[PDB]
Amino acid sequence: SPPPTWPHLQLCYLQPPPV
Amino acid sequence: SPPPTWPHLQLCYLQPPPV
Amino acid sequence: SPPPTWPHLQLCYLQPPPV
Amino acid sequence: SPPPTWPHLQLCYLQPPPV
Amino acid sequence: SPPPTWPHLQLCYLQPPPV
Amino acid sequence: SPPPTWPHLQLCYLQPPPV
Amino acid sequence: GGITEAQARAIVNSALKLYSQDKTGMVDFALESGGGSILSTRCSETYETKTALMSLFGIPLWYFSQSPRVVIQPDIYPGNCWAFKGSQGYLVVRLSMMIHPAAFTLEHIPKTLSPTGNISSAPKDFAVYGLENEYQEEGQLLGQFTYDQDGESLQMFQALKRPDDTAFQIVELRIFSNWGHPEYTCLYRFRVHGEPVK
Amino acid sequence: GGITEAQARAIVNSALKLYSQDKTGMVDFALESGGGSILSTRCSETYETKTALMSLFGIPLWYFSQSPRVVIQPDIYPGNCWAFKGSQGYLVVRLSMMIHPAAFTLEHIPKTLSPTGNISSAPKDFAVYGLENEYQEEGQLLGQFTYDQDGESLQMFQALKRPDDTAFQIVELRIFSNWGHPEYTCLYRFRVHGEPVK
Amino acid sequence: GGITEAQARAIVNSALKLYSQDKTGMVDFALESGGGSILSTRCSETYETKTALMSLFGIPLWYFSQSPRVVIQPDIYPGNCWAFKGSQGYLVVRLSMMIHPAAFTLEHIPKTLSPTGNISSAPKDFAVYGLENEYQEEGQLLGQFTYDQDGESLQMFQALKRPDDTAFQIVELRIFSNWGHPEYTCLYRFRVHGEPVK
Amino acid sequence: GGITEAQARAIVNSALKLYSQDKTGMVDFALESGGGSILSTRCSETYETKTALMSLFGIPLWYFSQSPRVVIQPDIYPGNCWAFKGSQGYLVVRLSMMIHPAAFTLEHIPKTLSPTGNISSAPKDFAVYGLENEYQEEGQLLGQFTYDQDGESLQMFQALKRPDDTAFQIVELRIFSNWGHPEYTCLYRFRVHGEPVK
Amino acid sequence: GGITEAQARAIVNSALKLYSQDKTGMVDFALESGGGSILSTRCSETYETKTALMSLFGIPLWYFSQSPRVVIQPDIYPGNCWAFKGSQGYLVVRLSMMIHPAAFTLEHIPKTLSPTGNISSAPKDFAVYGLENEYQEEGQLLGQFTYDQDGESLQMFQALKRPDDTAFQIVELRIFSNWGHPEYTCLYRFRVHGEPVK
Amino acid sequence: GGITEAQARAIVNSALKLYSQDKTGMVDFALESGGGSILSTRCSETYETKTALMSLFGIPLWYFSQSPRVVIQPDIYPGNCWAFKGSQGYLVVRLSMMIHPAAFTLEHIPKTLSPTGNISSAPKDFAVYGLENEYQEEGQLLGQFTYDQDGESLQMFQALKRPDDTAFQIVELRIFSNWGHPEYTCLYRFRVHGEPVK
Ligand SMILES: [K+]
Ligand SMILES: [K+]
Ligand SMILES: [K+]
Ligand SMILES: [K+]
Ligand SMILES: [K+]
Ligand SMILES: [K+]
Repeated sequence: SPPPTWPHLQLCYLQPPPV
Repeated sequence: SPPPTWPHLQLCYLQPPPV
Repeated sequence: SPPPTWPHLQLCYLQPPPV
Repeated sequence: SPPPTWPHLQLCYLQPPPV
Repeated sequence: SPPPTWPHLQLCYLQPPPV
Repeated sequence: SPPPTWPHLQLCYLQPPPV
Repeated sequence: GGITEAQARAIVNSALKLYSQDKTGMVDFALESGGGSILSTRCSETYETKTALMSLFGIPLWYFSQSPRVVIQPDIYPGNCWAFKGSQGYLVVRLSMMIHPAAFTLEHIPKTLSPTGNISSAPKDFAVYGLENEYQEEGQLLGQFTYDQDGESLQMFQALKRPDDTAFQIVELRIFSNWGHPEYTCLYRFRVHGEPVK
Repeated sequence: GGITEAQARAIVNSALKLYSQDKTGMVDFALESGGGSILSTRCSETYETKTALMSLFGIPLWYFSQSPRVVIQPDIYPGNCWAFKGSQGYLVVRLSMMIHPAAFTLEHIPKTLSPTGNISSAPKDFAVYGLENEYQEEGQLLGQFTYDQDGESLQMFQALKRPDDTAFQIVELRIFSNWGHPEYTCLYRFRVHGEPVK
Repeated sequence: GGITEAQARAIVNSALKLYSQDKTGMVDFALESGGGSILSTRCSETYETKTALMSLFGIPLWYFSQSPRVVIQPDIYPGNCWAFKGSQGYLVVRLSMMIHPAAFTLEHIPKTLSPTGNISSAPKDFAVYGLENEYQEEGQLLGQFTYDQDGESLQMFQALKRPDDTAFQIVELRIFSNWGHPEYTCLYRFRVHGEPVK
Repeated sequence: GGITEAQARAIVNSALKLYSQDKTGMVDFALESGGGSILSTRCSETYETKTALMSLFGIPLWYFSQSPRVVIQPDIYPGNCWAFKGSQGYLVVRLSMMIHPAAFTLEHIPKTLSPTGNISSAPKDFAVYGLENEYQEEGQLLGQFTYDQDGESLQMFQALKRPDDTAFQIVELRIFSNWGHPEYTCLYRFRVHGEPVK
Repeated sequence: GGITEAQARAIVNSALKLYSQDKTGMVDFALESGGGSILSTRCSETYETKTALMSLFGIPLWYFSQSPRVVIQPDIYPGNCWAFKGSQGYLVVRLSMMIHPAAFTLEHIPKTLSPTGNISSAPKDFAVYGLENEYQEEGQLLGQFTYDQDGESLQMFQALKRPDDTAFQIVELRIFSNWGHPEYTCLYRFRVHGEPVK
Repeated sequence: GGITEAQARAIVNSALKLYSQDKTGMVDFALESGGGSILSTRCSETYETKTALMSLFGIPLWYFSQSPRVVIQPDIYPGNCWAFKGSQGYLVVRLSMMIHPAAFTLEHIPKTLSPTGNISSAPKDFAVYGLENEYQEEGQLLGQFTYDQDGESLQMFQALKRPDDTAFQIVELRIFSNWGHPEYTCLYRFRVHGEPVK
C-alpha cells in the first residue's frame, strides 16, 4: 500500500551555533 | 495523496485492573 | 518554557463510514 | 513562535556491543 | 517482552479555558 | 526498567533514486 | 382524573427512551461519528491564547485548544466547546447524506453549571445557509434565529418552507452576535435534521 | 386506584437510578475498562475501505477505521461500531473474571437515529460459545438467538441451562446473518453477565 | 390525593432535566474541562503494577495505568478511577475560580456493577483542606467525613461553617482509610462546590 | 635533482593535512553545521517520485527523498544529492557570517562511481548572486561559470572583482543547464568562500 | 634511479584521488544510498541481546541494535557492523542495476582498532550466489572465498568466469565460519562490482 | 641519498593506511560506537541558547543543541562539538573495557576552517582523572596538560607513570580554561588509549 511523503525537516538559526 | 492505515492499537491485561 | 500549539487533527470522509 | 528544547537522547550499554 | 510505562500526560492552565 | 526493542526501520526502492 | 401506577411507569419509561435517543429521537446529519465533517478552510479562526499546556516528563511540550470538530461531537460538559474571537464567526459542515433540511438544533451549557457564573459567551443571533459545493461563497438562506439565554439548554429551530425545496449536503452556520462576552463566543453542539433524498 | 405525588416521585427516581447503572444494573464481565479484552488473532477481518482520512498540517497522514475494541466500550452513537465484511463473522473476548455465564446483551442503534435510514447492518442470527483456552477451535454452545430489528435498542438473551454448568473466562460471539446490508455487518456493544466463581 | 397525567409528566421532565445537569445542577469548580487541574507533585504515588499492556503491530510497546486526572473527569464506568497504594493517600486540585467552598461530592461505582463483587476499594474516612498557595504544607480543615459503602453511588458533604469564611483556589483531599481492600484504594470522581468571589 | 626520504615524507604529510581540512583548507560559510542554512521558500521544487519507501513492522509508512539541506552537508556518496525537476533550478542559502565572497566550490561524484554509468545529471552552466535580504527578487551577479564533466570531482570558481565590493550574508545558486539527463539535475555540495566583515 | 619532487607530488596526489573514490575507484552496486537495498525476509536473525538502552527524560525507552542495512553503508568505525548469532549466516541484497558481477569486496576493522583486542568475530569462509528473483531458494554460485584475518582491512575477491555469463540484480552472501568468536559474527561492509547490462 | 619510485609509493601507501585507521592506529576505549558512553548526570550543564530551530510543515517544533555524546563521535566538521557555559567544565565517560590508561587525545578544528575566524573556544588547561565507580567524587590524577592553539588539530598527551598502575573503566575530563571565548568552551573529540586488563 502507499504511505505519505516525509516532509523535509527544516533547520534555521536564530543566531550562530557554537563552533 | 494516500497515507497508510492506522493499525488498531491493542490492549491486553496481564492481571485485572483496579476497580 | 513555552512549547508550540498542537495543530488540530483534521478528519474527512472519502465515503460514508459504516453505521 | 517558540517550541521546546529537544532533550538529548541518551545512550547506555548494559554490556559491550558487538565489534 | 516488557515495554516501559506510559508517563501520565499532564495538563495545566495558565489562565481559564473558554466555557 | 526494561523497554522494548526498536524495530529495524526498513528501506526499499520502487525505482532507482537520483544519483 | 388521576393516573394509575401502570400509567405512571409507562410515562417514565417513554421519557427515558426518548432521552436515550440523543435527547430528540431525530437523525443528526452533522454528527461526525455518523459521517459529518468540518470543512476546515471555511471556518473562522480559533480564539488563540496560551491557556492549556500539556507536558510529559515535566517539560513544556505543547499548548492545547479545542478545534471546531467538537461542535459535531456530543459531550457538552463545560469547556467542551469551540471558541472564536469576538462575536461574529462561522462554521461550515459537510453532512453524512444529501437531504432536504427541515430543522436545526443548538445546545449550550445551562447557567447553573458555568464556572464563570454566566453564559455570556453563548451565541445570540445566527443564520443557516445551504451550499451547493465547497467553493460557493454565498449560499441559500435556510433561516435566521436567536438562541435564547433564558430558554432551555437544547433549542430547536425550523427551516424556512419554500415552494421548491432544494437539497443540500453542505451547511454554513453564521453567528452575528453573542450574549455579551467581550473576548469570544463558544459553540457546544450544532445539529442538522431533515429528510434524505431518494 | 390512583397514585400520589410521593409515589410518582419514587417511581421516577428508581427508574433513573437503574438507567444510571449501565441501563441494566448488572455486571458486564466483557467491559474493557473493567478488565475485559479482545483476543485479536481470533476475530474476523475488519471491513477495509478508504473512508476516514486523518491529516495534520494539511497533508494526508493515515486512514482510520474502528477496531473490535469498540464492541466492549459503552458509547453507541452512530458509527461507534465495529464492521466486518459480509454477513458472517466472529469476535472472541477474554472476561474480567472466571464466571458461570447466565445471559448476554446486544445493543444496536435505533432506526430513528440512523443516517442511512435503516439498520440493515444489524446482526440477526447469532450464537455464543465458551472456550476453555485461547487455542480451542470449537467451544461449548451457550445459546443461539436472533436480534430483532423490530425490537428495542438493547436486547437481552438467556444462556442454556445445563445439569453441570461449566465456568468460562473466554467467550466467542458468532454472527450467522444480518438484516440485509449487502457489504458489511456492524456491532455496537456486546455484554456478558453471570456469577463469579468462588 | 392522586395526581393527573399532566402532573406526572411535569415530575418526570423535571427529574430528567436535573439528571442532565451533571446529576446535581451545581457548578463543579474541580472539573478539568472547565478549568480545574491536578497539582501532580502534590499527589500520592500511583499504584504501580504490570496490568495493562498496549501493543502496535504485535510487539509490546508500553504499559498503561490511570492517572490522577481521571478523578476530575466525569466517566465512572468500572476501572475509570485512580488507584493509590494502600489505604492512606492524597490528591491536590487547583480550582477554576477562587471560591468560598460550601460542599463536596464523591462518587464510586455501585456494588451491583463491580466485576470483583465488592467495593472494598472505595474510600471510607477522609477530609478536605484549603491551601493558600501550592507550597503550603498544612491547609485549613474544611471538613472530615465518611463515604458510606451502604449508601448511594453519589454522596454530598457539607463544609464547616466558620465566622470568617476564607476563600480558596486550591483544595487537598486526604484519604485516611478504605472499605477493606488489602492492596489499593480507588477514586472515581471528586467535585468541589461553592460561591465565586466577586 | 632527486628527493630524499625525509623530503618525500614531508610532501606526503602536507598533502594529507590539506586533505583532512575539508580538502581545501578554506572556511565554507554555507556549511550547515557551522551556521549556514537553506531558505526553503526560495528553492525550486524537489523532484517528486515514488522511489524510496520506509516501513516499520512490515507496513508502508512513508516515502523518502533528499531535501535541499544535503547540498550544505559534506557526505557525497552516490545519491547523497538534492534533485530538482528538469535542467533549470535554484537554491538560496543564508551564510554563517556576513562576508565579501571571493570564490565558490561545486562537487559532483566522479563517473567511475556512478551506478547509472554516467554523470549526465550534473549541473553544467550556472551563476551565483548576492542578496541583500530574504525578499529581494534579483540579486547582484557574483559570477557565471560552467561545471566541467571532464574535470575533477571538486571544482573551484572565482568571483567577479568589482571596484566597490559589497558584503553579503545570503547567496543564490542558479542552474541554467545540465549534462543531458532528461528528467532531473542533481547537486551534491555547494560551498561559499571569502573574507568576513570586521 | 631517483625521483624528482614533481614526480613525488604526482604519486601522492594520484593516491589521494583514488582514496577519495571510496578507496577502490569502482562502482558499488550494493551501496544503499545509490539504490541497493536489503531483502529483509531473506536475512539471518540478528544477534539479540540487551546491550544498548536509549532513554529520554531519564526513563528506559527502547533497546538498540544494528540492522543488516549497515552492511551496505560506508562507516566502518568499531561497532558499525551487523551481528548474527553463531558462525553461519546469510544476507540477501538487491542491486541498483542489473549487472554481470565481476568482483566482491569485504571490509572488517583492523586488529589495531578493536576494543576487545581481537577480530575473532570477522567472517572466514564464505560464498556469493546470484538469484533470478526474490523467491528463488538456491542461486548460482559466483565464487567461494576466505577473508584473511592476517590480511588488509579491505579485501577483494574475483568472481568465477563462465562461458555464458548470466546477469543478476539480486545477490546472496553466505558465511560458513568465523575467526573463532563463540557467540556471533560481525559484518562491516559488503560491496558488489561489475558491468551494467545495456 | 635519493629515493626510488617504489620507495615513494611505499611511503605514500603506509601514510594513507595509518590515516584510514582513525588517524592514530590506536584503540579508542571512549568511542561510543565501540562501547563507550557518557555518564550524563556527571557532566556540566550544556550552553543553553535559542540558536537552532527545527520545523515541520512550517511551524516551530523544537530547538536543537549538541549533546555531550558528540565528544565520543568521530565527525569534527565545524559545529559538531559540545559547548558548555564559561571556561570551566567537566565530562565523565565510561570506557568499553577496564584498562591501564596510557595516553589521551584531544581534537579541535583548525583556525583555517573556523567560520568565526578564531579557535578562542578551544580548551586550554585541562586534567584527566580515573574513577573507581560512578559515585566517586574525586578520582586519581592521570595527568595535567595544555591544548596548544598554535599546534596541530589532533594532539596526544601521555599519562603519568606510577609504581603501581591502577586500572580504570571510568574517566573524568576537567577543563580549567579556554583560549579566550567570553561565553563558552567547545569540545570536538576526546579519546582514551591504553592496555586492556587480562
Ligand atoms: K461538544
Ligand atoms: K461501542
Ligand atoms: K472518573
Ligand atoms: K551532500
Ligand atoms: K558499515
Ligand atoms: K565530534
